[PDB]
Amino acid sequence: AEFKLVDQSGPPHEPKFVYQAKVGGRWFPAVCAHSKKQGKQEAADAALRVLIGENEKAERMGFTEVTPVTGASLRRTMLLLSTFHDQIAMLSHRCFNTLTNSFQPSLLGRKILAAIIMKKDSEDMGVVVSLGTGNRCVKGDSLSLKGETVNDCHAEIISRRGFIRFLYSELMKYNSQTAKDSIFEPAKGGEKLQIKKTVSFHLYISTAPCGDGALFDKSCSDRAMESTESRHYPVFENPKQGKLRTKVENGEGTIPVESSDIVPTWDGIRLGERLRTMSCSDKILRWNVLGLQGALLTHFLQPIYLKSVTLGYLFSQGHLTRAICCRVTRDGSAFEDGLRHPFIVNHPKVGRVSIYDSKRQSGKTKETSVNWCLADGYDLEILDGTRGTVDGPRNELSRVSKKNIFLLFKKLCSFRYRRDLLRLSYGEAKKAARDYETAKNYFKKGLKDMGYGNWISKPQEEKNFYL
Amino acid sequence: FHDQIAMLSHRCFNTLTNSKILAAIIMKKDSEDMGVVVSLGTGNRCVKGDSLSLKGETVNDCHAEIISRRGFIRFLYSELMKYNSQTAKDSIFEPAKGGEKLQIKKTVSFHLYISTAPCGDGALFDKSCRHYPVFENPKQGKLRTKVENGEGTIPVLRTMSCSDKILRWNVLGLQGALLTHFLQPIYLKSVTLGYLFSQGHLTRAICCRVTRDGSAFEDGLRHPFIVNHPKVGRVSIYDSKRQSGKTKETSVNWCLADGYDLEILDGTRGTVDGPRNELSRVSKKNIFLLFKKLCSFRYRRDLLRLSYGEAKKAARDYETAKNYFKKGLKDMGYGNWISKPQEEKNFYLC
RNA sequence: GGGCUUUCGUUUUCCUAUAUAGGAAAAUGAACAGU
Ligand SMILES: O=P(O)(O)O[C@H]1[C@H](OP(=O)(O)O)[C@H](OP(=O)(O)O)[C@H](OP(=O)(O)O)[C@@H](OP(=O)(O)O)[C@H]1OP(=O)(O)O
Ligand SMILES: O=P(O)(O)O[C@H]1[C@H](OP(=O)(O)O)[C@H](OP(=O)(O)O)[C@H](OP(=O)(O)O)[C@@H](OP(=O)(O)O)[C@H]1OP(=O)(O)O
Ligand SMILES: [Zn+2]
Ligand SMILES: [Zn+2]
Ligand SMILES: [Zn+2]
Ligand SMILES: [Zn+2]
Repeated sequence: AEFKLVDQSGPPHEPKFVYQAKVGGRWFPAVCAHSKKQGKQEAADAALRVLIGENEKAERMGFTEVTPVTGASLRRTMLLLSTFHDQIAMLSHRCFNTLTNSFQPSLLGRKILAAIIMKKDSEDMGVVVSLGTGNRCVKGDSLSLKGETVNDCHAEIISRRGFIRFLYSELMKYNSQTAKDSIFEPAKGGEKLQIKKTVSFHLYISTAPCGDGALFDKSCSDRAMESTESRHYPVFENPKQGKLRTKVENGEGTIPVESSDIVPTWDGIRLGERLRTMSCSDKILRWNVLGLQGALLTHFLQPIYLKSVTLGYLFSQGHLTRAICCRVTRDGSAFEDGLRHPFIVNHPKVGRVSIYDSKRQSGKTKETSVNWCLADGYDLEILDGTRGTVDGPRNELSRVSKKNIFLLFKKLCSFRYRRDLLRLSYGEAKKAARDYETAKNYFKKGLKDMGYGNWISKPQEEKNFYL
Repeated sequence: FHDQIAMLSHRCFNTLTNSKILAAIIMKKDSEDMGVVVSLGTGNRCVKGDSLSLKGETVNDCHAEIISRRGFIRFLYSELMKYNSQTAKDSIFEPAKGGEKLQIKKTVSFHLYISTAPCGDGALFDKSCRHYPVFENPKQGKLRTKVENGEGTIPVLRTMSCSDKILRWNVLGLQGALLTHFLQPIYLKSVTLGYLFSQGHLTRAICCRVTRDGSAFEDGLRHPFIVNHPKVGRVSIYDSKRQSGKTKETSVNWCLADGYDLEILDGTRGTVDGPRNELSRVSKKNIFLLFKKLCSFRYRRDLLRLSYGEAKKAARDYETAKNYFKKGLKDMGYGNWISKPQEEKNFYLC
């Protein structure tokens, strides 16, 4: 498409612009307007009235690079284009609506919503403890050397980051007097706390997680059954399923870790190679095998695991079960005994909302992202997912960035009289926890050896930053 | 000033390829003279361990800057071929002190243009960020080596980054060890960057990293070697969208004395693109032949009997300056510079 | 897409001088580059 400035006239304080829309070889009515923006708007408008029906204008030039290739994957992509779970979904969407009940209208576009719910006992109605949105990631140009950017903005990732913030706040509130009212209890020996046996966590995602959890058409939608059994039913129809995959920059689809030996480097990515962020399904598998508390929090807590995952669209039991937890158990249980307690695999109950909301438009997916934690009250953080910073001219720091998490870690280490950890860097602090690092390395080695590829890590200059 | 350099390099490349990551070396006879592109190179790849050759028939770094330097070396060999008593006035070389060696004339200078920043310490900065170096962090200024399968580098069979090699050029000269036997060191007058230009980290990367702790390094540098501080500039207008388009691993090299005959190599191996696997004209063997012809023409039969390693170590001044520069880099806390085993350079021409 | 940070150019108002030109505050419309 082209918008030609046919003519500019008039004095600087009241100019008149004359614009014309052109698509390929077809020209449209020329228009007078008061501003360039409105010139383009009226030119487009005239073209559309001429051809809402011809559609000639519609076909030309998409900008980012493309390749959904797994095997003959073009037909698959074209086909794709064309606790009581309902309680979790209603809680998540009511919390979102209440938070954004009277905010700016920019949050009226399509979005992906994720939430984490905590249930203190059996009759607990349920309370949202996190919330995240967004569908984009950062570019290779927008990375930071001091951890001032968020490398992802998918809804589940931001939700887990909010859960991390909530865990930090709840650890702040803990003390000797209010040990009973707190969700934590002393573990064996009292060195590190642990979650109470009555407290559980659930996760709801408005769509299927990107990656190994969405290689099937929407027409493959299974019906909702309230099966009492908790035993999963994974299906390994082809070898290609089970492969790991990354969200490449400026590309469309979700492509496996190929025989692409391009080593992620800081200056290399700056010079123009493709930045690959891992898919959300792989990250959820990592949470199920390691824990939602990350690596820093494991100093004071045993791993925190999930109990259920509720999806609002594109649910398939045999696909999602393998995507999140069963793909590490395909070749026997020999992987389970290798892992060391308190690190163990987690098999959360998978579920689907009773009926999907059929209004799922494919196009016009904006980049804005929203974050909210329990401690924040009514405060929501809105980020521009393309840059990984707070959406605004000042592009201030994001409260879910690695720097703020490190600040919270320093505050908690000072509060808990952990002087030795107070003098370490971010990378060394993460490497201080021998058990979590050993479990993570073993899990990656097991993934590689059994035959699903190799995990893609950010450049070492980006993980270990300067503070 | 740098806009003319960039446009000259681009025009020369387009004209030669009529029948991108592109570096060039440009020689400007005088200030009023526009200048002429003298060496040209392209590429982004580096060979691996399997492509390493003991006899030296493969170029172990097909990057743009390195291959442009190799082309410039070949051009300098050609000019030394052209030098005689009759053409002494019209040449660019003049007798130096003592009459033992020639030297570059004062008016003629050389400049370098690179389309993007060199790998290594030249692109370690974010959007937040007389020479004005920047040393705000302990990690800054460290040596980095090129990684296989990529354009990037990792901090310290390993090939130092382009930034470290540009520093080595700015300290020990451009002509290399062999040309020292017939020339004084030559230093770039200016370095021009097309993309990824930071003043602080480029001047720290290429020149100023050995001036962080005062002037305790220059005094120990025996003459004529000096710590050059070339003028650093950027092209005025630049393409906005960073270019992520996939790039072929072919490398094009050319020198002013070759007319209209470009050579194409593949960076994965380091040989001329063709089933016969021709020997590259910027390889070690061709350079050694060119030098042995210069020595035969100059009646210096002493240097003929020396092999590549012996002739390279024959230049006592250059090798002492190189060792001193390496030791000074190791002292200030930058890690040990890696050198390939001498068996690679211990080859005799047939 | 949004959004903070030299102009061109309107009126009113103030002043100079002789209705006139000039200077000044305000906002008003397009471009603009650092984030
Ligand atoms: O996307 P996130 O949920 O924020 O995960 C990030 C980060 O992922 P990104 O690639 O998106 O930045 C790291 O993954 P890799 O870079 O290694 O691929 C990983 O860090 P580690 O692998 O070193 O553990 C992880 O760490 P954790 O498991 O502790 O949550 C965590 O890092 P941050 O918490 O610092 O953001
Ligand atoms: O080909 P270049 O990159 O321009 O540099 C090569 C080589 O570096 P590479 O092996 O990475 O290509 C030598 O460095 P080493 O790795 O061998 O240590 C280096 O110095 P030395 O030969 O003394 O080691 C230099 O030589 P010079 O000092 O003359 O610039 C030169 O060597 P060649 O031009 O003979 O290949
Ligand atoms: Zn996703
Ligand atoms: Zn399972
Ligand atoms: Zn390079
Ligand atoms: Zn300098």
